[PDB]
Amino acid sequence: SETPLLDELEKGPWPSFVKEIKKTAELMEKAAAEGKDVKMPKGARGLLKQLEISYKDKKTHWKHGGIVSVVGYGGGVIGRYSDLGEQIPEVEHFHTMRINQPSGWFYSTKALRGLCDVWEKWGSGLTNFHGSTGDIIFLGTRSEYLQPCFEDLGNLEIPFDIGGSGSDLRTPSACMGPALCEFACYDTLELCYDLTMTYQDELHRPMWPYKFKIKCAGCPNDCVASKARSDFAIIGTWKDDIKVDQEAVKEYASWMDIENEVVKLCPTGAIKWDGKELTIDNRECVRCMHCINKMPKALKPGDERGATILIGGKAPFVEGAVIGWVAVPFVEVEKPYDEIKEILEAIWDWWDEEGKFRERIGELIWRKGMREFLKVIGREADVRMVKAPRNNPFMFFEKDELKPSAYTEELKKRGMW
Amino acid sequence: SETPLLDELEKGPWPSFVKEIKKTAELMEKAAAEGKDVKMPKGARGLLKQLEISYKDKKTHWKHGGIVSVVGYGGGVIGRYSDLGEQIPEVEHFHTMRINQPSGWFYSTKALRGLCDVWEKWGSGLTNFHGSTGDIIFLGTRSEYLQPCFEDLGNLEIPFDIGGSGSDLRTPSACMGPALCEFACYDTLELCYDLTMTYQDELHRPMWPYKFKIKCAGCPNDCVASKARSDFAIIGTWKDDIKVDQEAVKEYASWMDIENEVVKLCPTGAIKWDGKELTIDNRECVRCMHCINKMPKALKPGDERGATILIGGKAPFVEGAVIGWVAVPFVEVEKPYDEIKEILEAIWDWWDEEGKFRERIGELIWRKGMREFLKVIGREADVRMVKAPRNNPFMFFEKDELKPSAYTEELKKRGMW
Amino acid sequence: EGVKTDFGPPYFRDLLHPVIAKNYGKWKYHEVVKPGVIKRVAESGDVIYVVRFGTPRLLSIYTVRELCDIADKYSDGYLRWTSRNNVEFFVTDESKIDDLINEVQERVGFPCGGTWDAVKGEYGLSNIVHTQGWIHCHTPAIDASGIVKAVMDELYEYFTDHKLPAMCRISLACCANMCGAVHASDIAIVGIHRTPPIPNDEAIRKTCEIPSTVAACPTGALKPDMKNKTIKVDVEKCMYCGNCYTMCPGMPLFDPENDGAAIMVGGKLSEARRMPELSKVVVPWVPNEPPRWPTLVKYVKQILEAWAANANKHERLIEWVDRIGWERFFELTGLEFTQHLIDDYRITPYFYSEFRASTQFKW
Amino acid sequence: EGVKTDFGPPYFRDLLHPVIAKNYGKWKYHEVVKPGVIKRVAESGDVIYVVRFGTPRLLSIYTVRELCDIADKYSDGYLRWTSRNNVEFFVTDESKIDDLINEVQERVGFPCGGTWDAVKGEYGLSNIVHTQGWIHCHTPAIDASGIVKAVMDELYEYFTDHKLPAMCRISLACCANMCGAVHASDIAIVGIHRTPPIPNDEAIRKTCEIPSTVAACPTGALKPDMKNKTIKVDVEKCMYCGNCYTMCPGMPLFDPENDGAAIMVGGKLSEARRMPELSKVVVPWVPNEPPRWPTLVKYVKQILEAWAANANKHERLIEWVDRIGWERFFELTGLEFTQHLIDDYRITPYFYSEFRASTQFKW
Ligand code: SRM
Ligand code: SRM
Ligand code: SRM
Ligand code: SRM
Ligand code: SF4
Ligand code: SF4
Ligand code: SF4
Ligand code: SF4
Ligand code: SF4
Ligand code: SF4
Ligand code: SF4
Ligand code: SF4
Ligand SMILES: [C-]#N
Ligand SMILES: [C-]#N
Ligand SMILES: [C-]#N
Repeated sequence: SETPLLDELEKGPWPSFVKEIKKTAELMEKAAAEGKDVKMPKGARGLLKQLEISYKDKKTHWKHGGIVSVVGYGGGVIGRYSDLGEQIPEVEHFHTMRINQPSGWFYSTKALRGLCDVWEKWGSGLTNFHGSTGDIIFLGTRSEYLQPCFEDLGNLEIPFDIGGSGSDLRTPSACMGPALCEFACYDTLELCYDLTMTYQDELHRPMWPYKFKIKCAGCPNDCVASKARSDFAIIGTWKDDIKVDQEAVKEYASWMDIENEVVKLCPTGAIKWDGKELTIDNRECVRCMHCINKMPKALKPGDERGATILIGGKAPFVEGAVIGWVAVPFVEVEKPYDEIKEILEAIWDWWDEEGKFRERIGELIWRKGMREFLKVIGREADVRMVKAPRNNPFMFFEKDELKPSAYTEELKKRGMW
Repeated sequence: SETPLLDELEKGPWPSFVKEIKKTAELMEKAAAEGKDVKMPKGARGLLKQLEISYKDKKTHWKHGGIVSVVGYGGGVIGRYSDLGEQIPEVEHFHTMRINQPSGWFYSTKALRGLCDVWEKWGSGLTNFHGSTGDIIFLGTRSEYLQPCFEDLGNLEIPFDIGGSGSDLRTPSACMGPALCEFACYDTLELCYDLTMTYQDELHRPMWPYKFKIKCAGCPNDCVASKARSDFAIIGTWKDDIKVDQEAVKEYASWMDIENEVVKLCPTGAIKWDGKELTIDNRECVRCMHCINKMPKALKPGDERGATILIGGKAPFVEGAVIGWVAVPFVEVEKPYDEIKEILEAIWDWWDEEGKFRERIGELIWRKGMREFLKVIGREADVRMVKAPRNNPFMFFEKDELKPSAYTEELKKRGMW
Repeated sequence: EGVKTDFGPPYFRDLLHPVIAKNYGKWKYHEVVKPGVIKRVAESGDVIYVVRFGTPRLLSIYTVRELCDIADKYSDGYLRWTSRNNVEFFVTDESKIDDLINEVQERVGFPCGGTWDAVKGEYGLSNIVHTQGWIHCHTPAIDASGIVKAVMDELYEYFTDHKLPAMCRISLACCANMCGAVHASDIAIVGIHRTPPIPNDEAIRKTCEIPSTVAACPTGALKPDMKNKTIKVDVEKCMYCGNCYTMCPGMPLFDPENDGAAIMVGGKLSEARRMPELSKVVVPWVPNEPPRWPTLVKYVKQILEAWAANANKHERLIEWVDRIGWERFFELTGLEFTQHLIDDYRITPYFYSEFRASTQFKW
Repeated sequence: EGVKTDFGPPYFRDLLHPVIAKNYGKWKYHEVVKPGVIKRVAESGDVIYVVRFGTPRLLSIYTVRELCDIADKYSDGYLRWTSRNNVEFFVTDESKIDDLINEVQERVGFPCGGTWDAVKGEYGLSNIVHTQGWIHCHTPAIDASGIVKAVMDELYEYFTDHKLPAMCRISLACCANMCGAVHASDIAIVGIHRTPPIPNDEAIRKTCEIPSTVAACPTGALKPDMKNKTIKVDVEKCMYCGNCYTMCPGMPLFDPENDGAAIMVGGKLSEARRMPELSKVVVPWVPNEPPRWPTLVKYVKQILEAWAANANKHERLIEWVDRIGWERFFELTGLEFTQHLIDDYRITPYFYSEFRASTQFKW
């Protein structure tokens, strides 16, 4: 019994990853014994064994990796080395390839079979579907294989490029939006592709002070956790009236307790039902989506659609975890998305000039302040950016806001202006 | 007029501070003209003239003061010097003396006449009733008069001591409490008095990193604004059931909209009214006072009374304005108040040992952490101290909480333990 | 023998009205009879009337003596001040209440009022807590007394009657030190500077302890200049708080053209209905324009009238905003939101927002 | 020629099911049929059946190939993955639905479920988002995939049915880098250390950029020792965040015996009914106990079950807590409050608490 601690986790109703690992080693070895062109048939068992030692030791056995990648790109390959390199020769190198996903993780079978064939030949046969940011994760290969593998991907009939890693634009992602969802306020899949295509260089060749992530949600339910895990969350919204089919509300009202399950749950009391007539005061509505989620056969988003842009979303390091905040209350999402692109490009120009090494955009805005950030993107301050006005009087004033005075002339005279 | 700008503020219905200043000037000058023993008859007129020039220039005419005091004290008199000393010699030195008020600002006429007689002899005749901390302000005298003025104050039939200033315990203040108020949960005035007398030395002789202020409120209405303007806010509370006179509730119900003005306004929905019986779920009550405030003939605070201690209250500088936060959910308030005095003395010993120049207690607690603070006052962490548990995993652990290990042995071996 | 010291204030029990001393901690209920008049009923059956009047806080000793004559005539030689600097008399004979009111009004010109009544749900505007301004302080950006007077002349009717639907405190801080609960008022007027200090190197050398002057700056805009034994200011980091001049005479930053007041709103101290709250800037600046400050007084009235016209019974300004939102607040008050109002005071820790700054919690 | 680069992902439009392509951006309503099956009705009156299954996230290519066989047999050569790593099939014929479900179980061993229905108000438990752990990352405090295996074995029954009165997300991160949506999830498991780094001076000289390592420490616990040419760590300032080890191979802080997980609760992403919220720590530390992590699993279940028992329809954990308060949260979930849970992360600015971290505002 090679793997007594891991074996235990092949028991149970939930789909065993251990079984995924063991199924790969078995079928890779069986193939290389058949003369199949399999470069790393030992890799998957190599991993099985290393992870067991990890279970015993209750610690990782991966050490810091040297920087490695493909020719022409600086990101998308993450190097990883096993400190058990001698005992398990076939995991000394075991790098990750991040492979750019189709918007919304939509796939035809062809697409997948082609991915499967390349990785069988050059890799461990292990994958992640999908990585957190969105990319497909080809899990575990060697340095000499990175370049041949990528050339094969690029030569597939359905070709896949490498996703983003490092101080770059990471692979953007999007909820299903209009492919399947009736709540979609803009074509999330198209925007996500257009952005991916538009900034291929910013993605493939890291040049920035840190990483920068974009996610695209169809509506305020935010099905790709864009406000928590991207620096720039493009979330669908609308500006006009929720559309209401009154007899559809009636069919709902025959069996659903709308008073308790809908009216009382609306966070601003905008929505009313009297047994006859559903009324929404769209001036009080904050588009939380609840009533629409409740009654999708009867209630729809307004027709004046676009998105709100939340800025700053990130994990804790260094200055604290961030759910992004209102940067642009409303923006059109219309191909070729020049207004969005204009925003992104100005932030990047500014971030690259002013940012410290490993400063996230959210941390730059906290350091420099919103007046500077708003200037950069060419937008005015708006009450909707804050939950409350400042709780202290310590305001900066632009020098052009001051009344000319003997004092201001003294500042000018000394060059403190 | 010599005072055309200030003369404008003799018009209008609100009683005028300009008339107070001019009344003083006229009558001090007449007193002196009558041969009364008045040391500074021109003081109030000087102040008026200075202020008129200040109204014209839109700036103060006072500069940083000398350090001045009465013999035996280092606090309670604030030097103030005019930049117009040559044009207006009579305000060249114009210091204030803070005079400790009786608890809750209760006076007899004899007490007040003794104060007027002494200030008429030794200073300008202007006063403030009262300074924001609570003290009577004797507004404006000279260095040579401070000691003889204090000697007279101490020789009065009802004598008055100097209050605090500088880096000392300031004069404590108290709401009227049980002298007039049926909501009072402890004897605010008695506590206030006792603290003042217990810590006379701390008050008269500044020895600390900065100021420390105590205020005593009889219940959560906080009518002395303790939580915003004292470091140590002692706020009345109770632990048992709100007392309900059901018949009196029915009387209020005959005219008052209890449902809208009481039931609906309870922060926790603890109180219900069905037209015949008032019900308070006391496990849900958070003792906000609202229902009692609304129905004072029917509802009263419970019998198990004490105080909640709020720590940290202060104006902005340096690290931000503070409304005090929960340090002690409950402490009994019973003469000679040993439990309160124990907490105070522990805090002061720690703050004096660890505090930086001009660091307030709330700032120190921000710097050293709640854990250290709680250890100093010998209390355990309590969920009532927070609005929410921490939003990040960056927790300090005590070395005795760790499991013994090879690693902890390595830390010991190196003296990192 | 030596001069007496460390004797403390007179003991308050000796200065209480006999009826108050007798019924101390033994009250049944209070009842607000009319603006300025609260009836207090003791368990013994004693009844006392506490009659409240507005004062200009600064008093002539001659006023205090007039108030003494009055308290001897109507209040048995007893009186108190309140925590907002109103003055109260104690009347046992209800038929004398109106005689007292009229005599105070005639002799010293102080108005009866400053009260409110939660039971009926009708509120007076009480006195403005304020401080020294140009009368005595060396660090003010604005006057205190002149503004309080100009504001109360305009809102006087709200002091003498119970016209407001909820409690509204107005408070004034002549500089960012506050000296008061100004940071937690429904409407706060706060003196501010808008210009940086200009180091006076000679005065700094002679009189300023440099490392502590430097450590007083919240933004780190000050550095020591060791070469010249003085201090340098990075003007790009300074927000004109004034704290370096508190520390050091060689750091003045007053400009009479650019000093003025910010207007903040939405503070709350009491727990009733809703937790306490720090006030928030809604008007960045208004100039000093003595003696009447018309621009300042105009905005204070505009904000108070908008809240008063739209608030439900008991709904204080911050509670009104809880209901409607700041978007509608800015609209209904006719105020502009600008980037100045977006908070950037970096030093304050977020963890303070997670602490319970309130006595509200469950046992 | 060289080699094709800068070409990007294949185009999504070409990878859509024919019925999905046809009706793109033109749907009427969806309708949750039974757990795991969503009906989707086009405006064009076309009908489509989205059938969801759970995955281990980690997948053999041969499993992917087996899936592809399934996809060709039931789903016209198409499928997708969800933003939580479930896999989805597109059934045009409703009679072939249960067959697909039995064949997926039969071949690849994946469960049908992970769906919820706000309409009835009955929610399933969806897949747990997680990272690499000891499978691939060099900075994990915990495993990911094993703890996920563990938990979902306990709570399996919640995936395949709609057993919950609101949406509850479980998320895991193997270290404080918090590599998913862990920081805003209803229940979150975060790998933590409790021991400081022991500097390895050799490895620092050879392989570390001192100034950047030093500046990476959130608490300033690190100082260059230029003697010596290494880094010093003030242990009183260090809170075991691991960040310095991300920067430098010479700063490990791994103690197999003190490394473990914190449990945080009450994070929320959607706007529905209540603003988004960051997760809060409610259990400071539980140990690694491969293979099943009994204690961790116990506390998670304890918290889920306790909340499920008391929560109203749509009432998510943070909404529960908004209603009952933290005092009551701790009593009902049977957990201890300790000083560990009082926030002391100094660097985060208070002004963040005043920014709108939400799309909810009024026009
Ligand atoms: C591959 C992936 C884990 C997974 O299997 O899901 C991953 C794994 C790593 N992340 Fe990440 N992150 C992954 C998505 C995320 C996300 C979620 C997202 O992107 O949607 C976050 C939170 C959002 C954010 O960026 O803040 C995330 C936040 C981080 C953090 C902290 C960032 C911060 O500013 O606080 C670290 C630190 C760093 O970047 O230096 C990090 C860095 C790392 C490193 C490079 C480890 C390190 O210390 O250098 C990881 C390598 C593991 C390996 O060798 O395989 N990763 N990481 C995730 C990406 C797969 C993909 O490409 O699609
Ligand atoms: C006399 C005085 C205390 C003193 O020792 O001097 C006082 C006395 C009373 N307070 Fe107060 N409060 C006094 C300052 C305060 C202050 C402190 C301040 O403003 O600096 C506040 C905290 C302000 C805040 O919340 O921001 C204060 C917040 C209250 C509350 C809360 C009102 C609310 O709706 O939130 C009540 C309840 C009520 O309205 O009945 C109150 C109620 C009362 C009651 C009714 C209690 C009682 O049972 O007698 C007293 C009569 C007030 C009235 O006019 O209805 N007292 N009260 C204070 C007079 C100030 C003045 O001249 O106007
Ligand atoms: C006299 C009094 C104003 C008044 O007319 O009511 C007063 C007046 C001064 N205050 Fe104060 N403060 C007065 C109560 C307060 C209060 C409220 C309280 O005590 O209830 C506060 C807010 C609570 C607090 O202390 O934080 C207050 C917060 C300050 C601050 C800022 C402290 C901070 O941590 O931010 C300063 C700054 C300093 O201490 O150097 C200060 C400093 C000063 C100075 C000494 C001026 C300065 O910049 O160095 C004032 C003297 C003016 C003069 O010479 O006439 N004063 N000051 C108040 C005390 C009189 C009395 O004994 O009753
Ligand atoms: C399939 C998927 C989209 C995608 O893959 O691109 C999806 C799809 C839908 N989501 Fe979502 N959401 C998906 C991830 C999410 C996640 C993101 C996450 O968990 O990381 C959440 C945000 C989580 C949060 O708020 O913390 C999410 C928040 C919602 C809300 C939340 C309900 C609430 O009370 O807050 C709605 C409303 C609802 O319940 O109908 C929603 C509703 C929906 C609807 C019903 C919308 C529609 O009109 O079809 C979609 C059907 C799902 C269902 O089970 O009813 N979706 N949705 C997502 C993957 C789900 C999975 O279980 O594998
Ligand atoms: S975010 Fe909106 S559009 Fe996108 S899947 Fe979720 S609910 Fe549909
Ligand atoms: S969307 Fe939300 S806020 Fe708007 S009406 Fe519906 S429930 Fe209310
Ligand atoms: S704080 Fe409480 S006890 Fe004191 S006066 Fe106000 S209501 Fe009465
Ligand atoms: S005291 Fe406040 S919380 Fe308690 S029942 Fe009365 S209103 Fe509700
Ligand atoms: S608020 Fe400022 S100006 Fe007014 S007294 Fe206090 S320190 Fe002086
Ligand atoms: S005024 Fe304030 S911010 Fe400006 S330098 Fe002085 S202390 Fe610093
Ligand atoms: S969370 Fe930490 S351990 Fe997990 S993958 Fe990300 S960096 Fe590695
Ligand atoms: S572990 Fe974190 S806190 Fe400790 S030294 Fe390293 S970075 Fe600093
Ligand atoms: C990288 N995350
Ligand atoms: C305080 N004085
Ligand atoms: C403070 N004075």
